[PDB]
Amino acid sequence: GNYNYLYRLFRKSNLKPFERDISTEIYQAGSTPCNGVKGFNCYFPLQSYG
Amino acid sequence: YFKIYSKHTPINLVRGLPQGFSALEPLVDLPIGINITRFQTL
Amino acid sequence: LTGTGVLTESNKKFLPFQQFGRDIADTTDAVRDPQTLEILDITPCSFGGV
Ligand SMILES: *[C@@H]1O[C@H](CO)[C@@H](O)[C@H](O)[C@H]1NC(C)=O
Repeated sequence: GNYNYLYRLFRKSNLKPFERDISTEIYQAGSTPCNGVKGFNCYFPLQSYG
Repeated sequence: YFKIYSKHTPINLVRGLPQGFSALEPLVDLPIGINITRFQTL
Repeated sequence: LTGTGVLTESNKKFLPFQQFGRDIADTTDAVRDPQTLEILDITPCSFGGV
């Protein structure tokens, strides 16, 4: 499993043309706040290719 | 694309701007390609 | 920037950022040669009704 390639599965807003976002900010995929700590409906923005 | 314009003019007013016309000539088209929203001078 | 016309010496002066000059219809009236920094007028060669 070559997990060296990743993609931004989760993002809050659509990108502008020729935009790069290397920000390591967590996403809140539920009503429950994450506040930078993983948990329930709190997943990493970048997911590795299997 | 980050484009620079400029114009150098000899002035002799002590405090404020003069009144007149002077167009600005482009110098550098700098290819940075980054998000810019808040800047700070020196 | 291809085209067709008569190339003659130019009396106009181009500022250093200027590379070509467009007329009202935005056809290249005067051009700057990329090898020798000299300005050339492009007069379209004669047309008329027969
Ligand atoms: C090559 O082109 C430059 C313009 O970018 C000019 O200044 C130079 O004289 C030219 N050299 C020759 C050998 O044609």
